[PDB]
Amino acid sequence: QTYFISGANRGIGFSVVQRLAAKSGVKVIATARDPASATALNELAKENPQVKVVQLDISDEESIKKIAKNVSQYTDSIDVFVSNAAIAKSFGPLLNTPREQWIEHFFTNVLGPIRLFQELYPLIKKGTQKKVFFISSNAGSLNLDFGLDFSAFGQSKAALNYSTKELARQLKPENFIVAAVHPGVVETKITPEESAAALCKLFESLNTTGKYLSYDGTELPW
Amino acid sequence: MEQTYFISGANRGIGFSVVQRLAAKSGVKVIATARDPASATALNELAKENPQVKVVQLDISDEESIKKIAKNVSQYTDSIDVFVSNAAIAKSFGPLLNTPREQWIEHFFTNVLGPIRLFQELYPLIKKGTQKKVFFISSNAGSLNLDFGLDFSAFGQSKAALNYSTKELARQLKPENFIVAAVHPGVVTKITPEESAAALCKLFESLNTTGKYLSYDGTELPW
Ligand SMILES: NC(=O)C1=CN([C@@H]2O[C@H](COP(=O)(O)OP(=O)(O)OC[C@H]3O[C@@H](n4cnc5c(N)ncnc54)[C@H](OP(=O)(O)O)[C@@H]3O)[C@@H](O)[C@H]2O)C=CC1
Ligand SMILES: NC(=O)C1=CN([C@@H]2O[C@H](COP(=O)(O)OP(=O)(O)OC[C@H]3O[C@@H](n4cnc5c(N)ncnc54)[C@H](OP(=O)(O)O)[C@@H]3O)[C@@H](O)[C@H]2O)C=CC1
Repeated sequence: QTYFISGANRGIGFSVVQRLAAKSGVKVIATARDPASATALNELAKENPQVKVVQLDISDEESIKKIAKNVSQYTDSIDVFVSNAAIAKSFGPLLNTPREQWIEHFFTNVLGPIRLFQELYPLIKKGTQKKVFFISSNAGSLNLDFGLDFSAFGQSKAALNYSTKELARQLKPENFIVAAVHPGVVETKITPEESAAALCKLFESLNTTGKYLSYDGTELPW
Repeated sequence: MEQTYFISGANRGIGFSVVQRLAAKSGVKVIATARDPASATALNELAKENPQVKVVQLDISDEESIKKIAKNVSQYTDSIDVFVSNAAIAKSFGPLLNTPREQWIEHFFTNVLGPIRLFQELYPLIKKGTQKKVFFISSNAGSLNLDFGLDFSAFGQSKAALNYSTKELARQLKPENFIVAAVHPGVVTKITPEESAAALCKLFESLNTTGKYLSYDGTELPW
């Protein structure tokens, strides 16, 4: 079973790859913007050569244009796709959010994942599990009130949520399992190791498409 | 008792019908925008007959046009009572795998960033007015909780993103007594733009509560 994970160099992404590298019969395509600086992940891949380290910047269309061939070097298929790489840089009031923050969150957090999926769709189509996870945020819900504003961050997660919902409908006949997942705050904060563990078991047990899920397996409103 | 309205995309469609409807009311000044005012025949004709209609250039896809809207509107008015972000595009429908990069980008810049930047530039003028009413012309296709059995692709995504930011804005400007709404103007099941405009103008007049997602008939939609 081939897993693909964007942003595997640090955070939850690293913790998810750490966990898969201990699981027998798991090939892992792990991405980093800058693999030669990805010390922890390059070490992970040397001690566990089933872990393949590939370049991806999801903000960079030229990098996304290369991801299908970069993945194609190591596998004929993807079972479980995880769009994890993302940014969270702008919060607070709309009047105080400049153009560049709106633009950056759209390109990195919405366009990136849509283009990434478009490029890797043929490889996912040939796999067995056809499981597709976009790492989202509960802040992206149009129906939760945290007593906070999330500015471009929140808008970006809501935009990708909208398209994830549509993708779930569109791919249901091809028996794809498409989910948006809040990995927790790494609300009580959790360790990347804890988010990873919960995410892993969610990834294995999820059998229906079109869900918006917290890491604990409970549903969120869109 | 004189009210100023700002309507973007006033050269045709709902915007034109809204400006046409406001032009008939006494004591209402209208700042009406067009991408290309020289070719805005019907709107220019309306402005010739009714001097309370001022026509100004605005391209909401264009940061350079948006950077000028505040100073240009200020030649015609010291305040805006009712702001209506109507100018937008609807060019991208159907499945995610068939929607190329440029359609996602165009709907982001035109339908999300444009309205947000336009509001930022015009806020001071709206702050200075009495009604403090802020309308974003959205779509029921932007809802995260409606199913129409249609794919809305970059159009729907853009309406959901603008919806997300509208709801936040309503929270931020509640202590300044702003009324902020996202409004579905109808499908122009279909109605005419003059029917939409009649319903929309009644809605803009009566709404006295912020943070609503409404249809033209004044019923609420789920976000
Ligand atoms: N943490 C939380 O509480 C919650 C967060 N989330 C999501 O969880 C995700 C997990 O991120 P996490 O690693 O834990 O935290 P960080 O944001 O600290 O790290 C983000 C990851 O994304 C990568 N990344 C950033 N920009 C790009 C880019 N342009 N191209 C490619 N990769 C990029 C980073 O690489 P690099 O090291 O080079 O910067 C890194 O792997 C978040 O990215 C977010 O969308 C959602 C809800 C809850
Ligand atoms: N009517 C419906 O059934 C539905 C429509 N809506 C909303 O309805 C509103 C009005 O629709 P309708 O009256 O039929 O519009 P039309 O389709 O007839 O025209 C759209 C308007 O937007 C203007 N516009 C487009 N791009 C720009 C730009 N870059 N800068 C400035 N103005 C621009 C147009 O100008 P130009 O002539 O130069 O193109 C025109 O005034 C829109 O906000 C739309 O999102 C929402 C969903 C459902």
